[PDB]
Amino acid sequence: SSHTVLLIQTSPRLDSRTWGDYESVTDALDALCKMFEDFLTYDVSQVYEFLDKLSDVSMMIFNRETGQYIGRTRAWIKQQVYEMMR
Amino acid sequence: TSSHTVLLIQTSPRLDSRTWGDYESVTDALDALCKMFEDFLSVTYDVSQVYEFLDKLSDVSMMIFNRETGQYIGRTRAWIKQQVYEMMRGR
Repeated sequence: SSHTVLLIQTSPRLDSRTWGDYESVTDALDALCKMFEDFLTYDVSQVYEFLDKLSDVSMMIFNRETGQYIGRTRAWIKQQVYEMMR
Repeated sequence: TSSHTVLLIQTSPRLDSRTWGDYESVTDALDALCKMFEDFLSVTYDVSQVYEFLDKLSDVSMMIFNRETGQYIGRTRAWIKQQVYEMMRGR
């Protein structure tokens, strides 16, 4: 499991920036999917749209080889959601 | 030579006090913390007061882009305190 920071900005307001820390990527993705379900029985396209509607979403995922964090973009997160709902 | 920096903050025990900022350099992120320290005091103080403010935040950390690897170094509160001191004193 890789320590993961989820960075979110819900609206164009810069004071809408929030974050959470998770023991694993799967835990972070689970938290993201809960935000979607709360806003919403659904198709994967609706999850993509929910992610597109956030002003910002990204993850920082710990890499045990370097001891540093890899930044992952919204497109990488959509690909993880795609693979979870195959 | 500037490095993109994400500042992660939780000001109080409230989970909803978490926020983050994006900065073009470490200097700009450190100055955000200096401005928070000043705005809490709202400029005559001692270094123990800057450290006290940083210690009383519920959480504070930085993620700093590292050109050598393309990845982000997580810096802890203790490192941030030393860097705030050095930048205020003058490098």
